[PDB]
Amino acid sequence: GCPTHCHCEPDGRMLLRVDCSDLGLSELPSNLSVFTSYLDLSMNNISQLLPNPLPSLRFLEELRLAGNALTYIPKGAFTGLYSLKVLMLQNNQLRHVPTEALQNLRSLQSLRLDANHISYVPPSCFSGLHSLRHLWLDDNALTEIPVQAFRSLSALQAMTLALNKIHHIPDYAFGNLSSLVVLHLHNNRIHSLGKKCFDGLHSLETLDLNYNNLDEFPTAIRTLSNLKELGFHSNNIRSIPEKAFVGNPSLITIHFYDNPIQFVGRSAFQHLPELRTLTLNGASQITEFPDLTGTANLESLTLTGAQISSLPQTVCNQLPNLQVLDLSYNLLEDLPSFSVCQKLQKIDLRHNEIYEIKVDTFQQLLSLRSLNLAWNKIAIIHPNAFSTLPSLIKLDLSSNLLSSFPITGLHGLTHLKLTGNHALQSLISSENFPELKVIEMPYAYQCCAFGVCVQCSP
Amino acid sequence: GCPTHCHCEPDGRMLLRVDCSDLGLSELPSNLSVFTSYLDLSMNNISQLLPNPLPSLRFLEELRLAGNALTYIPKGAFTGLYSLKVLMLQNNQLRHVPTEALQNLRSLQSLRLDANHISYVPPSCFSGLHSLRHLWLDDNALTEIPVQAFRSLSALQAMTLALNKIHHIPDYAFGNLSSLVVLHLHNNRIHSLGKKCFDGLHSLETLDLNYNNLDEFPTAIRTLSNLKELGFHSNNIRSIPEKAFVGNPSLITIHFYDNPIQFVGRSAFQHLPELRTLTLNGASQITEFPDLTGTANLESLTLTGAQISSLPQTVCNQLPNLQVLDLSYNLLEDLPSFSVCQKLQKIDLRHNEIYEIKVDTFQQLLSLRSLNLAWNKIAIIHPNAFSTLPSLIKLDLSSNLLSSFPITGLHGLTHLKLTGNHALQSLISSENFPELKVIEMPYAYQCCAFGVVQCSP
Amino acid sequence: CAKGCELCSEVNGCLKCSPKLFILLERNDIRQVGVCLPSCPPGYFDARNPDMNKCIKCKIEHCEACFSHNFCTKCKEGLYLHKGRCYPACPEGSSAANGTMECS
Amino acid sequence: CAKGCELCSEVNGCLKCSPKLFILLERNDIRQVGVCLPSCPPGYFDARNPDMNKCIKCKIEHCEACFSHNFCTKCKEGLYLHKGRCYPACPEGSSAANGTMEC
Ligand SMILES: *[C@@H]1O[C@H](CO)[C@@H](O[C@@H]2O[C@H](CO)[C@@H](O[C@@H]3O[C@H](CO)[C@@H](O)[C@H](O)[C@@H]3O)[C@H](O)[C@H]2NC(C)=O)[C@H](O)[C@H]1NC(C)=O
Ligand SMILES: *[C@@H]1O[C@H](CO)[C@@H](O)[C@H](O)[C@H]1NC(C)=O
Ligand SMILES: *[C@@H]1O[C@H](CO)[C@@H](O)[C@H](O)[C@H]1NC(C)=O
Ligand SMILES: *[C@@H]1O[C@H](CO)[C@@H](O)[C@H](O)[C@H]1NC(C)=O
Ligand SMILES: *[C@@H]1O[C@H](CO)[C@@H](O)[C@H](O)[C@H]1NC(C)=O
Repeated sequence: GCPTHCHCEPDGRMLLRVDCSDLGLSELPSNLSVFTSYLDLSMNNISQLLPNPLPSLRFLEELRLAGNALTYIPKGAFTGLYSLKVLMLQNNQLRHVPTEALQNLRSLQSLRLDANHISYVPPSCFSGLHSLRHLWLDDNALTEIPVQAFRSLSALQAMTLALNKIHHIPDYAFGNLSSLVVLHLHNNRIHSLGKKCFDGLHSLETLDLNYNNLDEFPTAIRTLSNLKELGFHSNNIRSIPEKAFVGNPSLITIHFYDNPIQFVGRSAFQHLPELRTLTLNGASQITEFPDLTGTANLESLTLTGAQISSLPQTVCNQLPNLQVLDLSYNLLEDLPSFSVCQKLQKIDLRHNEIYEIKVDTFQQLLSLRSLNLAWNKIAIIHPNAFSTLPSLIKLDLSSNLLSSFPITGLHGLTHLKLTGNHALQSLISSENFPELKVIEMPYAYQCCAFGVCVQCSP
Repeated sequence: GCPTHCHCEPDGRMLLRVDCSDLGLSELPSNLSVFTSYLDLSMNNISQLLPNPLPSLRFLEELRLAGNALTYIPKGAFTGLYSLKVLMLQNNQLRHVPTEALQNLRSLQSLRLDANHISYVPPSCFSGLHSLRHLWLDDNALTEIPVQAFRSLSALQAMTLALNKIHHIPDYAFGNLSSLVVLHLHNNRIHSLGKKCFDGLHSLETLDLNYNNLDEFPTAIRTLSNLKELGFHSNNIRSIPEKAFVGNPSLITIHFYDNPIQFVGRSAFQHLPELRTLTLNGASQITEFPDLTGTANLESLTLTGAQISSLPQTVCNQLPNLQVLDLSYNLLEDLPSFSVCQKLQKIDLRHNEIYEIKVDTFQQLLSLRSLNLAWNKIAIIHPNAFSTLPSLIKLDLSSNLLSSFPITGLHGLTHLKLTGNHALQSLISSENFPELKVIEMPYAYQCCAFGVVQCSP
Repeated sequence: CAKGCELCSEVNGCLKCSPKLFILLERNDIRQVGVCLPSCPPGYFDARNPDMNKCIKCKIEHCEACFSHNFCTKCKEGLYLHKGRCYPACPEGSSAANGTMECS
Repeated sequence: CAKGCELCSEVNGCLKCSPKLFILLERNDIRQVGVCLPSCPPGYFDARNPDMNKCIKCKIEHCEACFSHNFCTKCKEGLYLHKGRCYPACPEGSSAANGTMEC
């Protein structure tokens, strides 16, 4: 018995599915018999539910009630819904979590209350939903963390309070809900949090504080051992303090960009054995290379716009498993070995005060593919410096003070860049440089030596 | 009567040319045809000239004696030379300019004494060479400017002392030689010059101090009004002082790159109406934009790697007819009009602290082709900001924290880069954006809106 | 243009959604098309932003439906779901699985 | 390889010259060739450097042979020669042109 206007189908065995989606109903359907296993009412102008709700369909897995602009759910509305598993109450115009519509609804796992105009969450509204694992409370007008009602949600594993207007997170704001694995608080107005907010969830693995207004680094992060992912970008932090992520080993990825970060601790990024990625742009007060003990499996390290002086002798010892390095736009004069730091694939050291290239400084980089040393003060190259880099294909020494050019090894690449090097005038052959297709030269006369009088810009 | 093995030919009317190059004589030929109007012996192991000279040929315009092994030229050797105009004595192993040998050779106009090992020039060696206009004296082992022997050379117009080992330019070192137009002192080791060295030559137009060891800015340049080109690059100068080029208007080109320059004066670049180009990168100590009044015909201005705070409003008033502008990698926050300064074709203001772009900040730039504002802190775009730029074809707004995007004007260009702007999430359509060939996107899903032409997610 | 859609192109379908809805993409033969949904179909998860709300493909191994990323809401059969992730074992801290596939 | 030449490619010609000789370029059908000469031919001028000495074309208006850039040593007929430059006139401070061609 499919209701009028609607679309029906058998679920698994003989249970029935009623689709009453965008049909623009006035009220929910009458009739609509038992055997019904999930029910969709979306975008259909439902003011009040109802003069006659419809409980007693004891087999209903799922009600979807999104886009219906109701203002308030009376209590007994969901009583007979004994097998309710997922209830959706999205983009409706609720102003508060149903004071009592939502309780002792035993078997429900996911409750979706986003895109409403909810502002206050009543205490013990969530009394007796010991199965709720998924909760939406985003795109709403919350003002604080509803600590009260949240306790009874100890089965909660994933929650989102994104896109609200919460500004402060009190201590123990999430006391009991230790089952929580995913917490989402982005696009809010979070300025300050307590020293002991996050101490509740011992099973939290992901955290989202992105697009918010915090001024200082959240030190409450320290207590979340199991945390794997963390994001606090597009905020207003000034600096990462020493031993910031000490309390969170087994962190994989971190997000903090578009934040006016100025100082980063030396040891701030120590002991994160599985950390894979890094990018640090524009940290001026950084005068030191950061310590990376116990963090040896990074693959991409880039540190720019600072005032580093030079690198420690054995710098790369802490750093295997990486492939890309970018230490551009700093005050680098002397250069380390780079030898041990194998498997390197791409390097960028432009705009440094490097006056020289020693022999070993790029020795035995069998994986190195790209080397950029443009805009430096490189007066002199020891000839065998490049003797040992087969995998090298693109090379730049632009805007330098070079007079001659080394020759050993090297032979066989794709890019070679040499402007600003006016002291370079002598020729170079197509032979001992085949497969070269894109080229720059200080003077036009040497470019045609490669047949342009393939690309080559004088 | 052309000498054996050489190849002869008649010049103009009936004159004879004897070419005896690349043959390795022991000595010059004995029985020579006079009638000779120019004569070349180059690369031919000529030790001594000689037991038997051959003057009295009154007419050779040109003797070429390069690449040969002489050590000292005797006095009477070139006497009968009533018509010598150009004598070349290069690639030789001379230790000093011939004492007297090169004296009163009337018609001599160009003298090539380079590629030797001369360190000493006798005073009055160049006595009576009143037709000498051109002098080579490079790649020799000189130690000082030999001012004495130089005075009598008041007809000299072109000279080269490049690549010797002179260290200091004495006071008045070039006293009378006011006829001099080109001076060459590059690839040398000049550490110091006098306050009044260059005041001699009133006709100098070019000066070469490139590749030298100057520590301080040469203030002696001031007296040189007629100077047009100047090069002092690859030295060890630290700063350009205020009113540096005050004394040399009608300067067209200036060269000072590869110099550890830190500070430049504000008014240092005033009044040089014909200057076309300048590039000054890594001048940290400058905190202000330089003044450019009476100098409005710049076509290429680029200023990066400094610490200026902002641009004065009326910047473009001094600055029409420019085409390329580059103030990247610095501390720019607010932006002036840029309207007044039309004819602009290329702009680059990347790596500045620009948090905003106004409506007027780019109004009316029809010659503009490419505008780069990557790596700034620009939170917001006023939509009509780009309403008025037909010719715009290349744009970069990467790493800039935008949320939205205007669409106003512009439509139909060739390059667009907006990565690093993660708060951009809404899509952008193929229509109202034709001719788009290379594109970057913060995220893959909007790249696809263009049929993926190139597009990197 | 379409029901509950603000901007429509004949090439892309829906470009933008009515205030509080979700955009659904699909790349068909190197062509993408947009439709607007009150919520997403199975296999994705619902992501809101003040700029764009989009139904996003769930980048998880052996997962049928999800909440956000790195958290699965329902896993695929023969595989068990432990705290939003999917495994055949599932510790040994002390979990164990009833007549369904939902270890505690 | 060639007279006073140390390094030779059959495709580019001479690539380098003996210590104190000038390398000469010439564009033969969008292929370049290097040759070695004790001095440059007219239309050039001799430019020395500690790295390399090269024969350089004189990028000038109406001149046959020169010393360097912007300064001509010999101009072509019908035009006057003044202080390395060439004009049909030639001022007005006190120059004047006699039976020859050197105002
Ligand atoms: C801290 O979190 C726990 C975990 O949810 C909160 O819930 C639990 O409270 C209930 C009482 O409402 C206890 O369950 C009881 O047991 C029988 C079945 O054994 C049940 O039929 C009763 O109706 C009753 O629900 C349960 O022991 C307790 N769980 C734990 C782990 O303590 C607790 O209320 C939260 N409170 C605070 C102050 O942290
Ligand atoms: C929804 O239905 C009610 C009838 O109770 C009507 O008054 C209202 O205007 C409808 N809303 C919309 C948005 O159509
Ligand atoms: C050179 O000239 C002399 C006369 O001055 C003559 O006796 C001699 O045979 C000539 N030798 C040659 C090789 O022409
Ligand atoms: C070079 O000149 C010497 C005299 O200085 C002479 O003995 C020798 O034969 C000459 N060698 C050649 C190859 O001309
Ligand atoms: C050259 O210098 C001498 C002495 O330094 C001076 O008397 C003379 O006027 C100057 N000019 C000429 C043309 O001699």
